[PDB]
Amino acid sequence: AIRENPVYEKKPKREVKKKRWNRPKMSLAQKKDRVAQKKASFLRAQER
RNA sequence: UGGGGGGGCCGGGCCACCCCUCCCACGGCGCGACCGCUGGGGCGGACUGUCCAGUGCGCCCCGGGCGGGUCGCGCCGUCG
Repeated sequence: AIRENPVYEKKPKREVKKKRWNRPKMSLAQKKDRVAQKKASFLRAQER
């Protein structure tokens, strides 16, 4: 069978629904607000 | 006092006067359109924080602000 028909048949391209499965890279503003929030929470916990 | 010294002879254009009016260049002022950046709302969602709060992202809405580049227009100035 191989020697009588070697040509390849590509699988048809599927339409894409565009779902993201990973996690996007966090931004500078987000991480700076995160560190500010952590600092404030630590100060509040020290206050109590 | 024949010699010597002068005025000249007829048309055209231009700049000077006084006014109108083009196109172009340069500067200023103002108006308008096309572009960049920035504060609010809505929708969807992703995330963060040892109180329920907060932060980006994609779409739309934006009233807009700022600024310079292109084009159009009006006005002012040039022994242009």
